Amino acid sequence: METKEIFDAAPLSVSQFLSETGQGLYIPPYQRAYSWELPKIRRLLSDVAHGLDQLAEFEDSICFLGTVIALRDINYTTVEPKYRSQVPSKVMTIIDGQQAMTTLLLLTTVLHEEIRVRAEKLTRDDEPSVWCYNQALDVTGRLSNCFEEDMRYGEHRYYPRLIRSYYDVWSRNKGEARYRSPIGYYLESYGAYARDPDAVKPYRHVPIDPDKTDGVDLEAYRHLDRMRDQMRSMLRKAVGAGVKREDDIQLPTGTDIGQSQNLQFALFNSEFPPSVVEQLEDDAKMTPLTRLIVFANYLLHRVTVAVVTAKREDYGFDMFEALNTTGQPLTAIETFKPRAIKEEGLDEWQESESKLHFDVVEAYLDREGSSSADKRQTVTSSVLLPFAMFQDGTKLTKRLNDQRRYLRTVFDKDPDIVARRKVLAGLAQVARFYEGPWGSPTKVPSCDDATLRTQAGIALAALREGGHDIVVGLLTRYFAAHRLSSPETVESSARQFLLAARSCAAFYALWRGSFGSTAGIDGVYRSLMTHVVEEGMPRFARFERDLTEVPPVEALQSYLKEQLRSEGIYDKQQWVARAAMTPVYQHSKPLTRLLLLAASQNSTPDSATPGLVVRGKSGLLETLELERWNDEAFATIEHVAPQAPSSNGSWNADLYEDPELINRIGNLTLLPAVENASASNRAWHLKRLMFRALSAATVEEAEKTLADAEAQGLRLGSGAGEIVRQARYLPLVAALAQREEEWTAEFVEARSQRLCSLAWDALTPWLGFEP
Amino acid sequence: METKEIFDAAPLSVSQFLSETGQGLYIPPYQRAYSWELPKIRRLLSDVAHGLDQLAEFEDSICFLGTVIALRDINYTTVEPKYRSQVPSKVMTIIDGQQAMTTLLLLTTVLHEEIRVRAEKLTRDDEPSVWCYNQALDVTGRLSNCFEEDMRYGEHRYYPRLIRSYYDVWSRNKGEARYRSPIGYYLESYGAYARDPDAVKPYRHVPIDPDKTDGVDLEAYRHLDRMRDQMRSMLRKAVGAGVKREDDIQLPTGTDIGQSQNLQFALFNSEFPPSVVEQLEDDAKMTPLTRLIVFANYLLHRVTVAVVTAKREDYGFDMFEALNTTGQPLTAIETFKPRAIKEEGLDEWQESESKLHFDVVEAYLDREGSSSADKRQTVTSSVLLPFAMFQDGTKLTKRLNDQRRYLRTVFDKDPDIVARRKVLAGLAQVARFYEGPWGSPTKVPSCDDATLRTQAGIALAALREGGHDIVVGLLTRYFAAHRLSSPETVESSARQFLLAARSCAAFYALWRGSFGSTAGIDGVYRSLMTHVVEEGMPRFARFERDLTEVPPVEALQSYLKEQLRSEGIYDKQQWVARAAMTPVYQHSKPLTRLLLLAASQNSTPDSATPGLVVRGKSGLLETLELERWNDEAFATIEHVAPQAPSSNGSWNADLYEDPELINRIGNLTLLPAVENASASNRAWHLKRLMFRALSAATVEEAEKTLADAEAQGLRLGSGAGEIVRQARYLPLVAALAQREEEWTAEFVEARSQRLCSLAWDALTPWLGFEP
Amino acid sequence: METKEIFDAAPLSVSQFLSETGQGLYIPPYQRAYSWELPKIRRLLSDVAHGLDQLAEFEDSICFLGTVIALRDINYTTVEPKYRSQVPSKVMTIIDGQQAMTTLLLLTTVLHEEIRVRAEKLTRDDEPSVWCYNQALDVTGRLSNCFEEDMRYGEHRYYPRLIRSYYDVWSRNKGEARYRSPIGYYLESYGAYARDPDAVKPYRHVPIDPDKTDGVDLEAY
Repeated sequence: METKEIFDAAPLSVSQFLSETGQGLYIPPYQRAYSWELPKIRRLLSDVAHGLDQLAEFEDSICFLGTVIALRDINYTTVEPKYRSQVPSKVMTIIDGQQAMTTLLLLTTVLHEEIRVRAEKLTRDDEPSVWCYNQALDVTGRLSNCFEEDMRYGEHRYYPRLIRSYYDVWSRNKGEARYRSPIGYYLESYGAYARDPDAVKPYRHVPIDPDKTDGVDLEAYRHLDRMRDQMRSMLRKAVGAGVKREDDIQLPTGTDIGQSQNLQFALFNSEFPPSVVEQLEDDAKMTPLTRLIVFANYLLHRVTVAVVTAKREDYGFDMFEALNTTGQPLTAIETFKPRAIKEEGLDEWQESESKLHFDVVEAYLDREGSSSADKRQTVTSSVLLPFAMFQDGTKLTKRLNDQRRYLRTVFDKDPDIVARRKVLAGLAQVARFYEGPWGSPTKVPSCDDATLRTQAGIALAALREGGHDIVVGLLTRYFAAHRLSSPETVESSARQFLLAARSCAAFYALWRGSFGSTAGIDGVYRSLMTHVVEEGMPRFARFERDLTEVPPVEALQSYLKEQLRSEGIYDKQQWVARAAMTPVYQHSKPLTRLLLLAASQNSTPDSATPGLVVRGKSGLLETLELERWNDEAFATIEHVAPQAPSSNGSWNADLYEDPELINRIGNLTLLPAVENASASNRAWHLKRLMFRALSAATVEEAEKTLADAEAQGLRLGSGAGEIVRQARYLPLVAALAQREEEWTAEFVEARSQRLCSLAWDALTPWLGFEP
Repeated sequence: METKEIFDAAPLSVSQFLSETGQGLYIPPYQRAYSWELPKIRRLLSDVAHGLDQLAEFEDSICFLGTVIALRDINYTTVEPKYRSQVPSKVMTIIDGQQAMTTLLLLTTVLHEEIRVRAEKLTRDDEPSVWCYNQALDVTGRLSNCFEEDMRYGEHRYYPRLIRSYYDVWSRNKGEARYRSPIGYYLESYGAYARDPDAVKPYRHVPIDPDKTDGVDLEAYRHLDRMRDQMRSMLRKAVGAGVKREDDIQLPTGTDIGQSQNLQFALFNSEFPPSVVEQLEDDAKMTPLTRLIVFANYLLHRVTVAVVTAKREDYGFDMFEALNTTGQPLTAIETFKPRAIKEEGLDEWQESESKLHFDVVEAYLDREGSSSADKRQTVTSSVLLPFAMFQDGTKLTKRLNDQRRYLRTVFDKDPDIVARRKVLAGLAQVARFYEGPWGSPTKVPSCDDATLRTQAGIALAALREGGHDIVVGLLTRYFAAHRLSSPETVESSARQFLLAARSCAAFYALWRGSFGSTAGIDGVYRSLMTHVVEEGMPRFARFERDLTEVPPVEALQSYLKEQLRSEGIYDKQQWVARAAMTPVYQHSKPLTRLLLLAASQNSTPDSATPGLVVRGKSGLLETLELERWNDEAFATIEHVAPQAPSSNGSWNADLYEDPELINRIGNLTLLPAVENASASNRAWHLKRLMFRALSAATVEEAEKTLADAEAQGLRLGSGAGEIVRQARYLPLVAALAQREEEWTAEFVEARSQRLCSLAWDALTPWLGFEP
Repeated sequence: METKEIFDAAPLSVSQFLSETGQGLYIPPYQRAYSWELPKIRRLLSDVAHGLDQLAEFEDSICFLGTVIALRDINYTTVEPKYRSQVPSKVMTIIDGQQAMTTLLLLTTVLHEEIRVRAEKLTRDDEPSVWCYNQALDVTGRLSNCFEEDMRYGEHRYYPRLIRSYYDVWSRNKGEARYRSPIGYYLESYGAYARDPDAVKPYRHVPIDPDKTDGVDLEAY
């Protein structure tokens, strides 16, 4: 008695864990039911998908999957409704991980379904096609004995794994056998479906309680069933179409597989026959299935869980406790500091560039982290992905090992010094960038061009609010060059940077203006940072090379435009066509602010059409100024027609057959003061008056219309907010007080058309338009 | 590649982990410095001490200590400034647990220190004495080769364990060996002290940097040095004096050890010689040693750490991550539901007494827990310690295994059912007490005596604020009988209960009033729930028995009084002597509220001495009503003489010779409206005026004195808060406005004396005083 | 119960085998006496010498020594006249191999003797010579904790390894400790010589029965 067993750990692939010939995984009777909301599931699939994708590169990288701590219940004292007659020969009552475990088994069930049915759609006379048929069969069987295990006799001849006590008893005889838990039921019913002779139809599922089983919540069954089916969908959508939405689950492609030898050996113990690397090179009708098979094999043999087996139940609990108190793993920066202490040069570094740089990074991390520990890591990620754009041009992930690995890779490229401490200077400049124009954008840099300063200042403050960190690469890349240049070429830098800022705002506004989403833009900027620019002169995002240098000022503009062609559309007609019909308030409200501010650039109320607006005053009151983003003069996105009219205060239902109408530009303006809090809103008459208040060019009409609207009750809430003697010029709201008629739907169409045309006119000079 | 090592875990006693003959534990160069603040150290020691204490009971209970994950650095690739000639033959660069480890080594250092020098004070001529010296010798050496290790030649012939990289190189040669980290330095110098012949003094310690080593913080050495010396002091204060403060670290006593066969077998592989159990039974100069020796021997052989070993470093980090994802260990109530599902009677329970009870308990936990997870266990403790008082009479600890154990122990005594499901009715009733009079005390029970209701209501609302949960047993015990009674004996029950509440408030009011602390009270109430009361009629806290029955109504009072004797003092004279001189505001502020509301019970401003108060109005305005605790009429504790007077606003330093003066009754009253928030305070004149304001019995003295004090400025902060036409009677503030003279210390003593006498008068009838 | 331990095998070097911080190797009482006539000893030594010679060439070649099968006597049911007060904490009654083990301990004893005494003839002032003294020192001790083990108090403070039942009781106390078997007595006496200060004379050996011990044959001795 000292280590007298107590406990017992080993690593196992999901295949060797799940498919052990005489085993049952048993959910003991104090566990909650299945929880994991889909986000955890997606992190799950995407971790294994990343492990596999990184297996092509690193031939030994093994991906982990957590721990399961379980009781090797030897005298079956924990299987609480049991038929000892024939309980399985090794039951493992699962103390923790039982959730991950449930998820896994289901994942196998979906993988089995797909690989089977896609494998039957296979033309078995192609030589490669038959290979892919054979290989599918293989994985099919190997997923088969992964979730069920063939006891040899009886009805209910097959046992699941995972079971829950109380609902579900393992047995193979004809009475007496239940599988009524969510996971128990699911595994039974899938398993029986798989054994349908004459099957090959995809899996339906007939959820339970034909008239019974309220020993669980009925809500639990709903959840588990839904989880399984949504992984089924996730995976299905991961090899199929081309919509390729940002998350999804990226597993390597037909060409990827086809050309990675190491992936081939480590998952099929052999090199592919050449006819298959050919058929794969261009997906060719069998590659979705083959991608599903590669992913399935990786899941079997290369995702490994840590299995901790105690012999007594109480030791198991004490173990659970002892492993819940296990320290605070460190950011990839911390675990990487050594590897540059150990290049400067020996250990004698304290007045040595890298220290300074690192001190910078470290300052930022302690400043903006500190508060907790995963806040510290969320900050380290914020300074690490933009850098991965910057000093290399690759999309870094939010998983620890990746930040560790990429940082190793990049630091150990230019194996010298002066080069390596430039690599560190990158990170430093990035943290300082986040301190300058992103803390309070008003610093930007210096330079004259006093319109440029507050114009790129609006660009930044709008890029910050509402995501678009994909840009923080580029801009830091440029923000670097303003501090790295022969004291003469400060002013050149200051301009390039400022223009870049402005151009990235515009392309932001356009790209999300027309489409509904950050659709490609991240990947488009990624291509921008990799693509060859002007023969061999440079590369877009400082890539080795030399920090000060590269690219120019403007190759951004032309490339971004060249892409605004393609699947972008950039003719004001085509563009305003797309953008007039996209709910901008539904997306980012800061996008809609930028767009409204760009559509009211030195603008004036239109007379020919009452309620539109037109330009032409060169410098009336130019709004694309950072002092006017924050300008809480006019700083509220007010819908003309409200989103909520639950009993219809009146209004025109023209506007609501299509619920995206209420959310286009033509339905919004920038209203000072009140939103929906102090004094605001009503139905389109009180709204007309409210706009009519804020538009008068004399107080011998401001006081007058303040009183005009107090009859119906303009002083709503008390006695009107900051509403007595308001000056202030608001061109959109003017020609909105000038429209009587009514709030027709056609009018929002023409209005959003008008505003988009104006904003496009106002901004497209920011990419310097001629394409 | 499937289990290709990846990792490799085992359990080891701290002795087998630390003192393996060729091993060196290495703190790699990215670990933080030594963190562990003293709360965590105290948890560590009490964890092991609890382990020992529970080994006496259960001869097999093995105690854990967490995990250490380390890289078995095989080619010394992580020993970052090294001399391979003689790096140790196995290094274990610790990826996680290194802080746990640092503490562990320090602990061995102190246990070795104490056992060394105390064993020298042994008269070795005495048989038991020599057994003890020998036993000391054994553990001494076995701790020694625990922290350092004998390489066999050269200066620096001895190697530490734990080392930190960069600072510290293991070697044995004469230049070249450094141990300059905090721990490196500590283990070196401590061991050097241990190897001093002609020593046997206790260890002084000379912290580092005779003029150097400023690659670290200088605070690092400070924290660690201090932490060691305080584990030293902790243990010293665990076997030495008799102060026995609430925390300390409880390890078993000479007799405890002396009589537990299992403790001796399991730590000394043999039964003690009887001459030793004899000398031990009554400490006798040698028992502190043997308690320290037994503590160290349990630490050595029965604390077991989980050791996880990777061969690659990145496998180590990925493992660490995979173990930071380790579930949410469950409340002892969850893990106990099964074992009462399986006595009711079989699995057919859904309409079967116990279900009811659990539903109660579960509901309460789900209601007020919920929000988080450690809130859920905190709430499960709040219902389990008082339950442990009710159905048994024991102090449960807040630790998981103890709750599990006690729940199993208690539930399985009377092995029947109706005995057991009564045991469960216990828990349910504790939850319901938490739902009746503790959620809002205004429920109380039914009954007439409508004065009992608000009197016991202030009792409860006063016991709740300011801790004093030790009572929750008793009262629940009673609250059950009010809900379980032959429909006639409801009003009897209802009365017992209400009076019970009052009594506990009174005893509470008294006990912390006279003492400075809840010194005995916990033990006193535990004594009551165990003490035999009236032969074999019942037992004070339902102990098996039968829920409705027991105890009486009033044995509470008699026992509480009988103990108010002993080390209590209860003669009005003696009690006011103690209580006049205990700064009650320093202790629990609800204690001062209870005392002032009892001291102003229909109280009247005293004329004979300007500023005291005297009683006698039987029903003037009686304050001991739950309606008057919340009564934010008079609900602000105002010090007459302020706690803040850093430069003396003027005031009298007579009161500040003793910092406990400012916080006695005689400097406090109950003030309405403002504390120090709206309009408040100043120097003793303005304070006089403020008291004179609220005491006006006419409006033509209310307004007149409102303006009087605005001359000096009563409207402080803006213009006097809720201060215009205030009726409201506060007898204390009048005779505080009736003292001119000055605010002397002699007067504060007299005033606190008077108030204390009065409150004692008001309350001691709540225990039905005659003793 | 299918592999429920039954058995348990591993390789260990003679160092990590012999010098386990808390182990005692016990010759159970049905084993014959020490037999190995000198040719078997000579093979033992030439095997270890050959393995070492073949280590220069093949940097990985590891040399074996046969097998020991032993019972991890956990409740000390086989240590036949025992003082449980202080039996070693882990005994291993050798079921097979006890003769190879007898030889091995004897081998360490003579290697310790030679390296010790030749290292004292070292002029400790010569760089290599001091390199070589230290190195002797290292090995010397690392062979000591190989054959005996320092329980930490009493007379008969040191425990052998290997012991035979009936003859020989591990204890560290002053009555009550016997070592009278051939090997028990040898390792005891050798250990004593080793720990002699002021020695560094080669080992004589003053064999048993100052008047006693015909509980074995005297020929075995």
